[PDB]
Amino acid sequence: ALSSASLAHMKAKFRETLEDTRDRMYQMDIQQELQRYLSLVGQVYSTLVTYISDWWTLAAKNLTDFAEQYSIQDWAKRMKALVEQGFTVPEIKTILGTMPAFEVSLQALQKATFQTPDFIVPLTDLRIPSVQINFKDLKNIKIPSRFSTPEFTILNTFHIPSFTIDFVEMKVKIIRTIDQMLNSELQWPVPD
Amino acid sequence: DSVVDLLSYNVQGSGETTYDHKNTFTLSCDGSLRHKFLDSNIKFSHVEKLGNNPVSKGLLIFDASSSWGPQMSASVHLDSKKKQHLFVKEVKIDGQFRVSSFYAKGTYGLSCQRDPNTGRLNGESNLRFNSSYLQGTNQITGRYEDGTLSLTSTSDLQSGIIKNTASLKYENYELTLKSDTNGKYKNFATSNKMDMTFSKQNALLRSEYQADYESLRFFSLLSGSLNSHGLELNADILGTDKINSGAHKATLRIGQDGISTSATTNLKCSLLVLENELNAELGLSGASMKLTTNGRFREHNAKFSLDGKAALTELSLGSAYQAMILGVDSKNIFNFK
Repeated sequence: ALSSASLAHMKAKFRETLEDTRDRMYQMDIQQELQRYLSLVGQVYSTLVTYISDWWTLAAKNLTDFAEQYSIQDWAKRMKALVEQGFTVPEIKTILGTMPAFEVSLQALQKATFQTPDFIVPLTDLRIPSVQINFKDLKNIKIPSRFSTPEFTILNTFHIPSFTIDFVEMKVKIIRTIDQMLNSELQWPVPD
Repeated sequence: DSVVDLLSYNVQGSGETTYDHKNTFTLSCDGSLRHKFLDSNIKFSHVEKLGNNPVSKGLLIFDASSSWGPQMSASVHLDSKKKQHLFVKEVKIDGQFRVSSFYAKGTYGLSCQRDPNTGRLNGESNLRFNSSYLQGTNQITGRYEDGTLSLTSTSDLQSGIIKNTASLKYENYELTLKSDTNGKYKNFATSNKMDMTFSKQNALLRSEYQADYESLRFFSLLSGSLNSHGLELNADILGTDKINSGAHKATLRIGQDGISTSATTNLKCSLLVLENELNAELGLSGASMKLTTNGRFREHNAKFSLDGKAALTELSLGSAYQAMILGVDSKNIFNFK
């Protein structure tokens, strides 16, 4: 039933499917998929920035034209002040640290400029500063490949040293699973 | 402020909290309740150094003196320093409380000495509680030398009338827990030593118990172990006394080959003997059973047997029983295939 005259086409098609599947899972790796997702997110972010930049101008022109005929310019000015200016949260002094001042508005989001928190975790060897993040270009920003935990002491009794949690190990494990699955074909079961 | 004593009072409390950017911390929690029935004096110190030499210090001074007889006091001393690089931590906690005639005091002492260079830790703890009608005394010690833990537990229950000692061993990823509990109340010569040990596939299970009350020398044994292929377990229970004796043996074999069990029970009551034996095997070749039980009373006896063989090829069920009861020749032959 699996090796008749009409089954050679099925066998060849399944072999081709296994090869194409292997080609695809050669690509859905850890770092490959991370880079592809970040690049796609950056591209769609830039396209959305352009579209919103056009649409804000168009809507402002429409609102100005409508207000110059119905004497409702006060509401238009209120909306422009509330949207264009937004609100600027100043530097925040907390136990985690000093948060730099940031303005939430429409232009700050158009420019894609994020101030990461500048916090200092006590009893740690690694510090995380306020790193500028650009959302338009994410394929090259904050790429998790090499990560290691800092050494820390809790309750003055539990001292955990540095452990390197690195994505190359998981990528190797995934590739091994890919090879193991590809090497396994589906055939007629054995009598055992 | 008023002409009435009960109306005049004082309630106050300081909520000090200071952080210097030198990674310096300071906490003050003050409390003073000035009243006609209770004179509370609460104050707690806690200062921490988040920079170099992370010394941990904390002092609690609790002074709530009531003006009606109850006098409460307690002090907490938190000592945690970094001796050059060796970490020395000392905990001194005492709670002292009496009202008019009742006494209540439980003292505690903790000492920890850990070597981060070698992973060695030395943990020493002391417990003593004294009351008007209660005595508490416990000690705990442990030796964690980088994976090798040597835990020893012991306590003195009501001046040690009930003795409980425990021993925990975990080395090279092999857990081993040993403990004992004994009782010295009245004739209750109770003594149980529970024991349990672990491995990667097997974990031995043994336990014993002796009641030993007056003339009752009761014993029960539980013996079993676990594998990836089957579960053997054997419960052995012996209740013996001056005249009668309760003897039961439980045998349980479980494996891929078949199900085999043997619950053997015998009783001896002076002029009465009764023994209770079964053979129940359940394998792939069919169910085979055997029942063995005979009634021995004085002279009159009731000998009985029962066999069975449940197999697809053929069923073997035979029965036979005979007795001389009251001089009567009772007998049956019940065999059929």
